[PDB]
Amino acid sequence: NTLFDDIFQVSEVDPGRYNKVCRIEAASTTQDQCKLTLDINVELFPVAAQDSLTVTIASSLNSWRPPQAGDRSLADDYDYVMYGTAYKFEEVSKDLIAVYYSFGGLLMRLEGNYRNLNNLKQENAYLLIRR
Amino acid sequence: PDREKIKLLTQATSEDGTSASFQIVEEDHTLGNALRYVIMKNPDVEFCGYSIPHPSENLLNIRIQTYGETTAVDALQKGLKDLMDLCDVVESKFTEKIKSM
Amino acid sequence: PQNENARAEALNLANTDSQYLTPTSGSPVRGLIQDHISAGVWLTSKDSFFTREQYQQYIYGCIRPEDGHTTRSKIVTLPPTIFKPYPLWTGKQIITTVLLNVTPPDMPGINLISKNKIKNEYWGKGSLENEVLFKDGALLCGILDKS
Amino acid sequence: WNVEKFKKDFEVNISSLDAREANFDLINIDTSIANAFRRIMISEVPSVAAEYVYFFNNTSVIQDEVLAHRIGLVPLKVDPDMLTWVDSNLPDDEKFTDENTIVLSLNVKCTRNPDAPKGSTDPKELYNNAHVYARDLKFEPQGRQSTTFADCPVVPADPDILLAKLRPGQEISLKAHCILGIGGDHAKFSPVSTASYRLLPQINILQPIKGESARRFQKCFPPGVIGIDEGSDEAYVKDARKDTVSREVLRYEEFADKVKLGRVRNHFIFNVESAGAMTPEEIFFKSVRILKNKAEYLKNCPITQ
Amino acid sequence: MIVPVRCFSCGKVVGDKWESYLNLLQEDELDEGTALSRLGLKRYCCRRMILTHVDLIEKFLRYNPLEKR
Ligand SMILES: [Zn+2]
Repeated sequence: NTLFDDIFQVSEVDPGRYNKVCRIEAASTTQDQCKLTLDINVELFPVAAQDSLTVTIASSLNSWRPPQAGDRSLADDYDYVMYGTAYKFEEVSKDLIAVYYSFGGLLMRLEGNYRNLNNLKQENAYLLIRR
Repeated sequence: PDREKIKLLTQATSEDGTSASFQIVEEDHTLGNALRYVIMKNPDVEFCGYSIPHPSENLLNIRIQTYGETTAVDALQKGLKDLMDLCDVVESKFTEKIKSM
Repeated sequence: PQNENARAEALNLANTDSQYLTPTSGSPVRGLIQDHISAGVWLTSKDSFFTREQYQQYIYGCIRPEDGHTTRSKIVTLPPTIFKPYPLWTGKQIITTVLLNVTPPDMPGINLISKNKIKNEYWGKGSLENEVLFKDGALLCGILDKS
Repeated sequence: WNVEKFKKDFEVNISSLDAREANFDLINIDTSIANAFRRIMISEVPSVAAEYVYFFNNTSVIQDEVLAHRIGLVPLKVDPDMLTWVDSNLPDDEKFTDENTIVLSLNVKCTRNPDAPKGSTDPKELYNNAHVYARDLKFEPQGRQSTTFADCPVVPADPDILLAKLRPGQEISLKAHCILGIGGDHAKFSPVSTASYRLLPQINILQPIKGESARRFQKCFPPGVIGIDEGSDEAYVKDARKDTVSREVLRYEEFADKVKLGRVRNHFIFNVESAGAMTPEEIFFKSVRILKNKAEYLKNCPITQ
Repeated sequence: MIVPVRCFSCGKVVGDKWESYLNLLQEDELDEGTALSRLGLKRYCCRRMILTHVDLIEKFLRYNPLEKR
């Protein structure tokens, strides 16, 4: 089942000193308080400023093995999918919270209202992005 | 025959035979890399790699683990066969191009 | 040495592995050097990705599971970090996979918050790669270093 | 993947074939296999070279073992198929047969020349047989070989190789046994003056580049690599196959932004030069065959527990 | 001492090329890089072998213990 989705709009796409990964900063279009930071293999999924990305975190998709004859899963609905771990939660204010994910090192920080991020737990999770 | 060429390393091969390690004498990267490339194309193979214990002992270690449809020994054989067939395709193609040249 | 008492002593008391820390100050004397440090900075870089084929090959080439470290008699692997458009593993996953195959299975994975020698500024804006994070035996952030 | 899918996609292109060197592309093959052929061509394709040198006399300035060594480096124009392998477990008498071994002799004495044009520097006119060449290795046929090799005497592939020099009174006298061997054992057996490959360069332009930039951009690559099109006036890639990957473009600031330099990862440009015994194509064929036998010999070996 | 037979890196025969290379510099009055090219030495591997050879043997040969100086 799905734990979180929102449409985000990208502010900045910083390639840092890498050339396959970029750090993305983006804000939600639906919540004024919900913002995002995410490392992306931009060689596999190019991103430019002002892009609008739909971003979904889900606990499962309805152990890993190469795709076979007629496999169907939640991944089919999206362009870019990553698997990772929630590793830190923090109080930002009386109202807002941030959760930290690592996808084999590519880091996400998702900040938002504590009711808007209610379903997120400190477990593993899939990340799904589509344009 | 020749029994000293390839042997099973029974201390890393499971009961069900869906996982196994082989030690092949007188072979380095040349065959090893080519063989793992071929084997990994087999859809029932879950894991495969080769290694060379030491540059000074002529030994090649292949590991195969399957998803349970065929045994590890099967995958080794399909891989070896696949590799042979692959060379044929190359030889034939090269021949034709030399003729047509 | 020429008799089993001396054998037992050389394997259990004066053996190299018994002597990781020095008695002077109680600090490490064994570690990797040169190529291996340079290699680590590269392999564990965020820019580092590997296909299924490469990932499995790095693992088997270094594990040597045909040893006394039959922690399992089957090599364990992680799922890829990127599922789609193409299955890719990161370098940090190679490390997690290594530890996963050589630490005891009946025992929780290591937990470490540490730092390395390279300042965040060197990687770019917003980097946290100076911070070394192991959670439940997995390298979640940071590169590995002489430190 | 599937062997038929491979057959349909694999392709060979032969740019130039010659008695000494071949230039050809293997397209849509995996690097592991291209590499195999390459390794095999250098190190496992048998060849004939001098292995044992028997001196009866050498009063030249060059020491025996060194002379022996150079003779071993001389590429003999011999078809390795015409020979069987030596079994190195038999005594010396049984070891060398007419199917095993080729015998070369060398027999020079240097004398002073009376008829030297007084005040001469040239050793050809000062001395008789001052210079000893590979061509001076005489092929002495043994047993059945008088017949078998009657249609193809044993000759060094490079006759004019300088082997030794002498002065009046010095002599060389030796017999050499030449046998099958492989490069992996010793490089004198390698049948190549080198087999290697390169991946086909990929120069992809990240936006049109025209006008005075086009001319500028074009000059960062060798002649013929980059074309300037008439009409759009924009630059395009003619053939990457001629590019040397100097990365010169990446120096000039204006371009470093607009070009990525890569490879077509599964497209190998092979260049094979023969040391002189077999043709390139034969050497490449022999390697593709050698790989296949490894796989076949292994499939048929019993796996001991 | 004397020309090497093969190029150390290429494997390419180079020992048939010394006497001619000298004749190219001498008779045809070419520069070194033009002459090397004319003998087929393409890789810098191989050009190095002939370009920098020292025919030291021609010195050794002047001491011949087997003739009345
Ligand atoms: Zn050279």
